[PDB]
Amino acid sequence: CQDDFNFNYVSDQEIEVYHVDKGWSAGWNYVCLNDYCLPGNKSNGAFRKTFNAVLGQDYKLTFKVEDRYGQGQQILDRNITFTTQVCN
Amino acid sequence: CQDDFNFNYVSDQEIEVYHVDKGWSAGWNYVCLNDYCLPGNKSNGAFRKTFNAVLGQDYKLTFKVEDRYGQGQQILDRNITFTTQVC
Amino acid sequence: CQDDFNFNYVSDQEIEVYHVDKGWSAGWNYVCLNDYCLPGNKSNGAFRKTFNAVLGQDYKLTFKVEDRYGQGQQILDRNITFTTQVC
Amino acid sequence: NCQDDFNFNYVSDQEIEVYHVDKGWSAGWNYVCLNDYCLPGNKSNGAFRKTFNAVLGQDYKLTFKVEDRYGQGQQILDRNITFTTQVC
Amino acid sequence: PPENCQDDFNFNYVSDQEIEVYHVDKGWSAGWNYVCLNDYCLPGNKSNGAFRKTFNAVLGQDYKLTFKVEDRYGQGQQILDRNITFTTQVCN
Amino acid sequence: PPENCQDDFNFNYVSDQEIEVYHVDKGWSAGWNYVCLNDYCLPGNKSNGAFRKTFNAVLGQDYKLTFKVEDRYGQGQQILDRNITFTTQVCN
Repeated sequence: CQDDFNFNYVSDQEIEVYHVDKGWSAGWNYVCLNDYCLPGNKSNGAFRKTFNAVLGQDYKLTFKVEDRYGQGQQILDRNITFTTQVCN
Repeated sequence: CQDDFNFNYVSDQEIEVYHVDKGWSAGWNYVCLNDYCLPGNKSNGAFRKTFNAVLGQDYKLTFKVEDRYGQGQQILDRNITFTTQVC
Repeated sequence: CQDDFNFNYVSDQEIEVYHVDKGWSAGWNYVCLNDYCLPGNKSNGAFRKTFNAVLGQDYKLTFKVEDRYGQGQQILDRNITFTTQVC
Repeated sequence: NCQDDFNFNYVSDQEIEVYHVDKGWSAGWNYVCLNDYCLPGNKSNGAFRKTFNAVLGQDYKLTFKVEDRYGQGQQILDRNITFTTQVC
Repeated sequence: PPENCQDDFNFNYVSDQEIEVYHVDKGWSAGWNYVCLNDYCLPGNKSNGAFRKTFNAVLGQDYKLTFKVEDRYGQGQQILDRNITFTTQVCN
Repeated sequence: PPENCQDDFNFNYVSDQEIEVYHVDKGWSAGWNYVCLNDYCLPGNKSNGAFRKTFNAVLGQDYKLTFKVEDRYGQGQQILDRNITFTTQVCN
């Protein structure tokens, strides 16, 4: 649960994917589950979005963020198994 | 020169692109200039590689790196103007 | 010149790349020359940006644009030769 | 929601047709995709179309990729939808 | 081998809920490799002449297989994709 | 045929400002193909056993070659990259 890029169980059919805000300019941002991407909501120190998912399945998490005020970007991917953890 | 992702002047026709080592597992890594990619060498706290370049031109820097033992990765891009800066 | 995706000569070493506005939500947009990308400025009915270039070379133009208010995107590419054309 | 040129039809509760109205590209090749699973589109009744397995009520990324300018260009269009019973 | 097993880029049935995706070794330097199912990618294990990994899957569904491999001794790569329907074939 | 000309994915010197990039046919369905130099891509022409296209280049400069090809009869593709230095070799 200390990882900046992580997820919360919301229900057996819903996963919240998040990335803690590390200070990027973030003119735009997308949070994605298996490359299905939506704009992240910045709340309580993290960019977050909820998706439909199936407990016990494996997923690719992606965070894509605008950086350097027009001059860059970062894309971060991590694989997870969707469990009942609640971290943030 | 405090920026973790940056470049050093090598000569009028060469640029070193680097990213300070942030602790990724880094089973592979690539440093790129305008999407021409080579494996980075880890030296003095950073992943680094040298490319042909032209002083004064603009370039896209990329750093791509394995993390989480191959369960993840990070790709970082930034645009720079190649100057005589040495960090 | 009547093509919505095109360029203007600025100097022997400068090209303006533009895409006429086709109505996208366009929360973000990038104009690119050989995958070197910058945010486009929307002016006079087109998204535009100026880049260093070399008269007579061939370039890939790219226009990347946010669409559908968070729910989509479009990426358009075209190859050109940089000439003295002004549209 | 049937006006959009980039859209889908219900085929059955387990099958979705994804399509893009033909806008005149050279289209030496084209792909229609569902969640980045891609197949060559068939041009039929003014649109490039293909059918895929899907689950009613799930969210999907639609993609249309097409050649233009005789191989001197291309376009890739993405949009997110929820799979419903609409037939357009 | 039967026709559906000839191909160097292929899959084995493991169970009704598990698929093994593999690519026979073709000689790449292969400092790194990934095997993927619907763009969920894992580092491949090389065993008995092929790079391989097992995934969750549903018999009868369609999947994109991908194999990504390092090539040219630091100077390149190859990425291969092919679509399959997950069946009970067992090949390698 | 010397070492630098052996590989199926390679280049020919055409003149001091032109490089031909090619990939020898390896059997793909190949409904479409692209040959690229530094990610500037053109449809390849198939002639004499290889997919090939010419580009502007400068002797002694380093380039990324890419070959992209349709495969599996509508069901896949392959993308190959390699880095080279442009020299006066003539191979195919």
